[PDB]
Amino acid sequence: QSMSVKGRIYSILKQIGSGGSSKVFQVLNEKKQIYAIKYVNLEEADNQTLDSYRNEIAYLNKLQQHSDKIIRLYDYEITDQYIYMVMECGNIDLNSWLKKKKSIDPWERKSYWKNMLEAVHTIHQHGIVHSDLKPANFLIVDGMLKLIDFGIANQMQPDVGTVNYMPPEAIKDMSKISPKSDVWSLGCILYYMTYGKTPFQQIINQISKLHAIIDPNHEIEFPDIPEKDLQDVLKCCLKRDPKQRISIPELLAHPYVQIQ
Ligand SMILES: CC(C)(C)Nc1nc(Nc2ccc(C(N)=O)cc2)cc(N)c1C#N
Repeated sequence: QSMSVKGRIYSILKQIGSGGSSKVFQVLNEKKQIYAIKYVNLEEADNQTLDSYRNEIAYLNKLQQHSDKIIRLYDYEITDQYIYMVMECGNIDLNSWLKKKKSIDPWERKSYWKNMLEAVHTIHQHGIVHSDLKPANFLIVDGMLKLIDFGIANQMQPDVGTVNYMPPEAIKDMSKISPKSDVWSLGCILYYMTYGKTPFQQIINQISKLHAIIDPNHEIEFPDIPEKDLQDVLKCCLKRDPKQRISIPELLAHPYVQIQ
């Protein structure tokens, strides 16, 4: 079982993600080089849905020159029936890697954080706010994290979604979503790389989980650790108030990423 994209042929090794009317496959070209092909079935896409895919593609295609911490997009084919995107495959997504992992070499954790910062700082320079960041949005390639998608088209699962990394102001927006919203979620991803759990992962009830995320007087456990800088990045990312929340440009000058 194989497929053609802009003439080149690729044989499916296996499937690695899905969601809505799309699939991601690990495939090989004729030289047995490996890629990930995303397949979108356009059969039932509404004009809004369609336009969100076109847009996501335009920007991904564009932003590749601007950072190497953004997934490679080699080619794509778009008809009225389907889309194929030929991308870089990498090794695995960050959500999978975390679950198959007890603890993380702190040097590797700070390396991963730098990459995440860089990729999101890039999409923000072009006016894009992801607003739904999770570990699944990042790919591990040669020891580097790369951002896989921009939040514009609908989300993929590697293989129910998740509510842990969701920022406060998204929930009170019920305007209002800014770049600081991404800092909350990057915050929850680092929190989890540090303290082996997302901030509210214990509290399995869902209504209550959203309650705790907005609740100013619910407070967050910051178990004391050697890296006091790391400690301070987490506290600054996780300010429930966004005007008080650290920015990405600030985060990039924080001692946690800059010192020693
Ligand atoms: C993460 C998800 C939604 C599946 N999408 C992707 N994944 C990729 N690489 C990958 C490899 C291996 C595993 C794995 N867990 O074995 C996962 C993921 C590469 C990609 N270019 C995309 C996309 N689009």
